[PDB]
Amino acid sequence: FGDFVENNQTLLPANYCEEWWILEFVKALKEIYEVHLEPFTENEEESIEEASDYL
Amino acid sequence: MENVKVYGVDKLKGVMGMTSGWKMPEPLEKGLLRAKNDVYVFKDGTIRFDATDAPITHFRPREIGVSVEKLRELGYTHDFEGKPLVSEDQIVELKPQDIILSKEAGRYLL
Amino acid sequence: LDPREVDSEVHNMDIVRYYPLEFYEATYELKSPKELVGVIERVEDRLGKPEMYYGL
Amino acid sequence: PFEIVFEGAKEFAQLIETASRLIDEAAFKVTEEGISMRAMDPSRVVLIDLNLPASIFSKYEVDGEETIGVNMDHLKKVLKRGKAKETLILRKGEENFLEISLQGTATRTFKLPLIDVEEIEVDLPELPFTAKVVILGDVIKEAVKDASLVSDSMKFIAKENEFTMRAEGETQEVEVKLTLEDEGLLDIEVQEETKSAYGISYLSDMVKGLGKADEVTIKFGNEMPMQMEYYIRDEGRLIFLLAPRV
Amino acid sequence: ELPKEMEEYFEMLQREIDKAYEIAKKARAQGKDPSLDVEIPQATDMAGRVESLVGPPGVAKRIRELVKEYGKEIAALKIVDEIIEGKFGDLGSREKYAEQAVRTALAILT
Repeated sequence: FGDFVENNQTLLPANYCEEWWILEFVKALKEIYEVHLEPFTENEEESIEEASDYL
Repeated sequence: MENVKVYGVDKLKGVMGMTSGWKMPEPLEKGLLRAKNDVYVFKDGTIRFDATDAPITHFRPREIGVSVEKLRELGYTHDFEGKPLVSEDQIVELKPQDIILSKEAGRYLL
Repeated sequence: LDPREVDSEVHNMDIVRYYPLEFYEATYELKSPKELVGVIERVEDRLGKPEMYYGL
Repeated sequence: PFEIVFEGAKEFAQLIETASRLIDEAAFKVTEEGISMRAMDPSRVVLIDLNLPASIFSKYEVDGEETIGVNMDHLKKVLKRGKAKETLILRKGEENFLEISLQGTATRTFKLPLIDVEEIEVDLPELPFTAKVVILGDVIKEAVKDASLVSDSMKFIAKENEFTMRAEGETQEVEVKLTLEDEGLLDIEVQEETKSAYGISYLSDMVKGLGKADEVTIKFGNEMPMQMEYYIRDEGRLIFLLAPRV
Repeated sequence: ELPKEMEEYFEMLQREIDKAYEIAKKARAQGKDPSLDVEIPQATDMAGRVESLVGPPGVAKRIRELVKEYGKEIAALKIVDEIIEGKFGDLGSREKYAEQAVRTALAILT
């Protein structure tokens, strides 16, 4: 992204990828079941167990 | 040759004319040793190696072929998440003035 | 090494683990990168403070 | 103040030329036992040992022992200047000059000032060899030429009653094999299966100049250095130790 | 300032540089070279580089304080003014002053 800032290039629409799907997944999980999780890190065991029980 | 005891050299190339304003020459012993060890000189007297440059911020101890004990001797002690450095598959962060040479560069610098 | 006086192009690099959802949602509007320069952390956002060498 | 005489200076010139195709600075040790030489090439890949007893020389008179360092180019040229039926006389007076005289129809004397070559002592004692083979130069020379025609590396495989040597390349291959019934093999003895590979440039350098009817003895093993020797006048011995690949 | 790892890193680098420099200084003293000392000084920040390359002598501390106070461009302009008024010494004609000021300013802004 810093290459677009340096050259001052208008942003192009982003092709769908896993790093977007995971954010949508965690946001929907929080909105529906009120569970707090986060990608690319390690989460608490209680939240993991609750989410697995729900899903 | 009597000075450095290097008698077995076949060729020894010089210059047609010095380009400086002093026209001070270089000792011939250095030229003999360079000819013996197969290295070449530059306009200011140094030996240089030219390569393309690429960036890196985090490395893995196995991609560069260095053991964890050697890394801990150099100064690296944690990986990029706070865990102690115990394996060769963890991701470590590169300090600003540490470089990873190629193998042609290492062969020439030998 | 002092990152404050090395260059000016390297001050635009990224130091984030993942891009936020706002970035992806704003790409669909064909925005300009100067609008969301504060959303995504860059090197220039860390100059002066001790952690220019510390965590990227 | 010694004095050394030889008959057939062409043989000595060829021997020095062969021994000087790998090393460039050499130091000869002169003793009552005889002239000896031991040096390593810059790559430290090939080891050269040269031994001239006092029996081969027609006239020999050495009172003491002292090393002499001579540059190989000048000595090689002066010795090559000799002929087939000449008498070679080497002398070394109290001065620091080496006198080389060729005695035929007329006397021609050359002088070569000595140089100070640093001496490092390095010897390789006997190794656990597993195979031995005695062949003629004519064949090994032709085979190494053929292998260099096709590849850059050469392989040696020995079994009972047979001796095989191979070379492999990107697009072409060559193999030579022979048995005791063939004139290319004089003797053979095997302890177990053998297989090794060596560079081809070094082999070309060491086996060059071999005669058509000289006996050459070769020993080697698995992934261990190769040794090849051949005698002169049945007393003097010349040894090459070639390091392997990988 | 810096945490207890970056400082140790830089200190070790300086230690190794000193270790090499001692041998280089010892060898060059024997007089087999164009000069009797090493010909590559070591800098640490922009002011040191500017002082070593273009001068004038003593400009390092002034550049340091001016950069601390105002910035980069403003500090360059104040350095130009101080050179013109003649804080660092008498040079000669107006041409010498102009050349010195333009060189130092282009070195600072770069």
